[PDB]
Amino acid sequence: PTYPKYLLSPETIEALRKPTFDVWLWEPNEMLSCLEHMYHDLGLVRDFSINPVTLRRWLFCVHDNYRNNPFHNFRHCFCVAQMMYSMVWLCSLQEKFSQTDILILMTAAICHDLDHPGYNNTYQINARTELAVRYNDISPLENHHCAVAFQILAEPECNIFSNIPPDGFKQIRQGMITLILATDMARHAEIMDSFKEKMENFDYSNEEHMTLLKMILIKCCDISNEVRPMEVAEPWVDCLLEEYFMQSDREKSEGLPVAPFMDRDKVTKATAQIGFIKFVLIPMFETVTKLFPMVEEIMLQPLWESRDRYEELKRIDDAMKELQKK
Amino acid sequence: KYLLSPETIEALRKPTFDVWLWEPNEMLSCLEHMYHDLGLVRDFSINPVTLRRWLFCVHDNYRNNPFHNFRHCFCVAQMMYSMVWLCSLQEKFSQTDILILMTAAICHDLDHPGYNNTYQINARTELAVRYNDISPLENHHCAVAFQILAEPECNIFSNIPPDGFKQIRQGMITLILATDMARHAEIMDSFKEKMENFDYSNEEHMTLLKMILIKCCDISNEVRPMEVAEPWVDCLLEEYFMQSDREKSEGLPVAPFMDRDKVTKATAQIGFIKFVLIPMFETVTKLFPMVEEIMLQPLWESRDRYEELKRIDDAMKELQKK
Ligand SMILES: C[C@@H](Nc1nc2c(cnn2C2CCCC2)c(=O)[nH]1)c1ccc(Cl)cc1
Ligand SMILES: C[C@H](Nc1nc2c(cnn2C2CCCC2)c(=O)[nH]1)c1ccc(Cl)cc1
Ligand SMILES: [Mg+2]
Ligand SMILES: [Mg+2]
Ligand SMILES: [Zn+2]
Ligand SMILES: [Zn+2]
Repeated sequence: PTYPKYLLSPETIEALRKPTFDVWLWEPNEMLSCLEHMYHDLGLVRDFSINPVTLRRWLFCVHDNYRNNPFHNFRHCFCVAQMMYSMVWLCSLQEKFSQTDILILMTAAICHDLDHPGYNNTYQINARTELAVRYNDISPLENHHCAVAFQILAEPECNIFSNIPPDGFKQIRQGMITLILATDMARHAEIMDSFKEKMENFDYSNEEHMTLLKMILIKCCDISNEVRPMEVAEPWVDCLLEEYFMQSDREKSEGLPVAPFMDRDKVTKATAQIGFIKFVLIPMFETVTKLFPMVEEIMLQPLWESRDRYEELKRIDDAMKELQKK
Repeated sequence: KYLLSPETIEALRKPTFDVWLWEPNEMLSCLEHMYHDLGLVRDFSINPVTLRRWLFCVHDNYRNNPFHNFRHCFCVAQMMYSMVWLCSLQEKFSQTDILILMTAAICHDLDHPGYNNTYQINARTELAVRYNDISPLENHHCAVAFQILAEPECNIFSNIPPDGFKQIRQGMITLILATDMARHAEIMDSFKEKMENFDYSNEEHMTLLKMILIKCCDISNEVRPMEVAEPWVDCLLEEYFMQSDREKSEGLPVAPFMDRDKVTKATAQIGFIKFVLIPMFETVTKLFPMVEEIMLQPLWESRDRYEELKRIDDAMKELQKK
């Protein structure tokens, strides 16, 4: 017969390995089954004796702890994990990384924006929120995401690590913390600089080199929307701006500072994306390409096309503005 | 009692001050005096009644641990106060820096639970999970400090402009987080690097000096006269043995240095004085030579005395073996 949606077809299973996967086609249950499959498919269930039922419960609790923000929601979580999954296959990461490292990457990706409130660190700090006070202005959101991740994993019915020895858990915990804290965009230039420094002579034996690579990998997946095919990427920009404009409106309403790049009166879809693609995305992916040359064709290529497309869209926008004042 | 005599007010400026004489209310009075005396009430328009409520609230948020209690908080703040005079810190530091040093010293162990970071992390406590194994205690003390200051009737900074508040907040956070002894060798190395060519106008150099100062004050019990210092060691062991007892009956690792069956008063202090305190104050002395006679001197005497005590302890164990 026709099988229910939460039973994934073999065509989906195949497409899921690839950064072209249409993240918009699927509802929560289907995405949850996708994530479940990734853990089996990567041999993490096997190698860490993950109780398959616990794995399902864990993913449900994770889902429940993402909020319905326009951008930072469960689907974003899914995108980031699915891109990590894609990159494992694209870059043959199982040749370079231990199974513990693959587990860290994947689990960090799923958990990295848990309970995001839809207002970024600058709002937290300037508004002196409970979170900013709790974390002393030090990456309040990312600290909170990581805290919630391990609150969940401490509930015995969600503890996918229950059959891992304590030493393994400590290693996994520390790695996940490093990775989730690395997603604070305030630290972007710092982290890129450290990574570029190691790239002068990269060493897969060197644990510090590998820690930085993993930080770069999760950072890549986190902001990877523009790597996806245009029709998959475009809607995310509207989601982003909806969330960002919600924050700038609120900051105006409360007399707090407003960042120009988030201002509803100054931002267009094109200006939101151009500099971000050219100066954040492209250079980051360029450095990764040096270790994984296959990344150029699969991920740099769509970024170049998206850059050109948004640059053209800005010319059109500018000409249209000029026309109504000439 | 509530009113401090002139003798007390005077004695308060020196590291010989007998911290054990006084009850909470008099200690509160001493701390209040320090804020007036240092010019902090004047220069930051601190409301005089708010200052007293703030101190009362602070006191309320210290717990009755054997060691990490309100009197420890008083000792650290009183030693900071003493170092301001000894080292003439008001010639080197702005009043904003003095306020940061003093306020951080008062707040730096707020709501300490009586079990250190190693316990928090190994036992996967609520605090360790909240703070991701990153200096959980020190992050907590800091959070509680600004929860207190967020209460309007406790807000001694309510008349500082926002820019000033942010500067103070950042400074206090840095200093309180710097008290995590896990970072001791790191912070010492950073400071000794700057001490290669120290520069009072370099903000990065001054941040490290302030971190070293609050650190000096936090672990300064043994600088005090023997009769004042010795009882702190009993308190220390009492608190630490509590933890190692608990770690043993929960199956968690126990550090030999806190092991009730392995530790003596003397073995707890000799190594600490020799390889932690003395070297730290030696580096500080290079900036402030007056520190040598007032602070390194008692450390040398304490070291020698505990090494003598150890010989008797050892002789006693020779009479007990079988
Ligand atoms: C306007 C915004 N553009 C943008 N921001 C993006 C994207 C993906 N993730 N992010 C942000 C969301 C939180 C942080 C990364 C994206 O595709 N575009 C933007 C954000 C930061 C900078 Cl530095 C410049 C532009
Ligand atoms: C090595 C350490 N000794 C020690 N530790 C001290 C002192 C003052 N503060 N502290 C520690 C309390 C945590 C910041 C260091 C002190 O005078 N001696 C120690 C030995 C045995 C036990 Cl049981 C506990 C501590
Ligand atoms: Mg985030
Ligand atoms: Mg402390
Ligand atoms: Zn994210
Ligand atoms: Zn202390």
